[PDB]
Order: sequence, then C-alpha cells, then structure tokens
Amino acid sequence: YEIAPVFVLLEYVTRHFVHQFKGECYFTNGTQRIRLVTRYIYNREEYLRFDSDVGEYRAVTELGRHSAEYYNKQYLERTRAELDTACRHNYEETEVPTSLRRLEQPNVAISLSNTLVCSVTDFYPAKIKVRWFRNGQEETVGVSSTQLIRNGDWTFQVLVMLEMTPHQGEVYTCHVEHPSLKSPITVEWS
Amino acid sequence: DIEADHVGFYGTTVYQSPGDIGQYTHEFDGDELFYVDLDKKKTVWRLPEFGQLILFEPQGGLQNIAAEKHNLGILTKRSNFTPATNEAPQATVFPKSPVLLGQPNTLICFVDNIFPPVINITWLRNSKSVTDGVYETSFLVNRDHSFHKLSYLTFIPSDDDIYDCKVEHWGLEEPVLKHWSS
Repeated sequence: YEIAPVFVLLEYVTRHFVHQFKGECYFTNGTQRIRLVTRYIYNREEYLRFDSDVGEYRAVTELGRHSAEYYNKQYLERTRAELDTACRHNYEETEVPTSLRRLEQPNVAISLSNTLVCSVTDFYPAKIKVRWFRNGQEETVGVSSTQLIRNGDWTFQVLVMLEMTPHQGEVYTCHVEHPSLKSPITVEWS
Repeated sequence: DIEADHVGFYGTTVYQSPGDIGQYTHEFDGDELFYVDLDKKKTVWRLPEFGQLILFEPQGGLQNIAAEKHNLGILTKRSNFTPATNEAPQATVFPKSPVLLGQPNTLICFVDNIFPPVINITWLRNSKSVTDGVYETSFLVNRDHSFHKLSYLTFIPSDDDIYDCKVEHWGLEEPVLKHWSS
C-alpha cells in the first residue's frame, strides 16, 4: 500500500537557476508493458536521461556528456530496478486501488448561446462520448466541440456545440456515454 | 511524446536558487496526487480521500529535494552560470460548471508557460481583493519543462459582478488581469 518514489541520483562534484528531476512510468494494458524514463534538467534543458527501452543513461546534450558515464558506472543497477520497485509496484499496489477505480458521472445541460451548447461536466475518467440529435435523428453537420478540458481537480469537461434554427416543435437531444453511467444520459431541448 | 494507456509521474522534483525554493510532487495521467509540504515535512493529498488507503513517506520527497539541491550547484557551474530565461505566463479563466444565478460554482484560472516556477496568482471581485475560499494547485510540469498552475474561486453567480484572475511574474512587465462575467 506504500508509494515508492523514483529517486534523484547524485551528480559527481567537479539571476535565477533551476534544476528538475522527472520520474516517468508509462503503462499499456495493465503492467503488461512498462517503461521508465528519468530526466535530469538544468533550467529547461534535459541533458541526462535513462530510458527502459534503452537500458542505460544517455547524454541528451553536450551538457550531460560525462554525466551519462558517471551515472552508468555508479547507478545502472539501482536505476534499472526502479522499473519494478517504482513503476510496477506503484501501479499494482497503489494506483489500482485508487485512481484506476475512480468514477465521476458527468452532469449534462443544454443552453442556447443561433447555437445550442451541451455542457458535459465533472466526469472522470476522460473517455467520453457525446452526440447531438434532432427528432431522434443524429446530427451530421454543424457540430463543433471544445478540446477535452482538464479542470485540474480530477474531473474533466467538454462543451459540444450545434448550429441550428429553432423551428417550432423541433426536439433536440444531447446523448452522453461514459463508463460511470449505468445507462446513457439524454437531455432534451425545445 | 510517448504513447501509453496510463502515465505516472513519480519523484518529480524541482529546485532553484537563489531562495532555496523546492517542490516534490506525484501525478497520475496528468493530475496531482500529492506534494510534500517541505515546511511541515508532510504529504498533502490533492483530494481528501487519497491518503486513506495508499501511503507516501514524506522522507522520500525531502531526499530528492536535497539531491536536487546538490545537482543544481554542479550544473549551474557546469553551464558557466547561465540563468533561467523568464517566460511570459498565459492565463485563461473558465467556470467549472454551467453558470446559474445564486448557485455555487467555481472559476478556474489556468496559467501556463510558467518559468521559472515562482508566481503570484490572485483573485479580484469587482476590483476588490479576495483571499478567502481560494485554492491553488502545485506547479505542474510541462513536457517542455515549463509549468502550469491552477487557482480556484468558489462563488455565487449574479449579474454584473466582475471577476479577475491577477497574475504576477518576473517575465511580466505589468501584471496580467483575466476577467470573467456572469
């Protein structure tokens, strides 16, 4: 149940200044395929990197030339292992029971800007399907949508627009599908 | 960028000087899981629920920060002391949910292209400072190594009321004001 960190390794000892360390674990089909990447950055320049796909430290720029040699002679072992003790462990023992089970049902509302706006908000995860309908018939034109929007609070939102002429008696419907939903959500407008 | 079904950011550390400013966070699929409060020496989860099952020993974050403090001095020299270039932040304001008069909503201020990671994000209501009921995420890493940050303002919609997201940063001649209206 404990989260392992990806460790920053010490460099050999030889106006604002910035340095960054990035530990990245990529997953595809569970833990079937895992990939670790470690980036060492000075200001905004990545000069040193470790990549599972390679298996060793490589200099990304002239600035990391010798850093690569040092980390390879000093940490190859400790580093390669993080693929399991960090990536595999964190995924299987901490993300599975939390983030990978989080489900937020979207809220759906239609408003009129002429243009109709279907607001699909506060859902999680990102996978979502939204389609417009006029009298039970799907709208094949005049449909635009904003990019998927990350609220930064673990919920997403997306606005789906529909250009139209509010001809009397017409019935518009916003169809929304999401893993959190038992059944699709449909909001109507007249 | 690389393709995968999921992506975890572990060990994410940032350190800079002068000022001894450091940060340690973890993210999953692009969202902050927690950051280690260097002062209090504690793990602060983005959402209450979080640290109820899984656990993170702050000790780790402090280690990486220290290691990064070590690395900064070396690389700084190595570069013959090349300073960081101040970027200009880009801010955008948008509501969390559809706006309805008298119904609790939240304005989100998204700030991107932040570098270095030092910044002042504040809110104004009818050009009057607002400090209560304001939340701010940690500095979140970008693929280009700059950062983005988000501030939140819980409010009650009402016509005419004017809201502003004020951003201040060394890479800004004059502070920026992003306005939003009911």
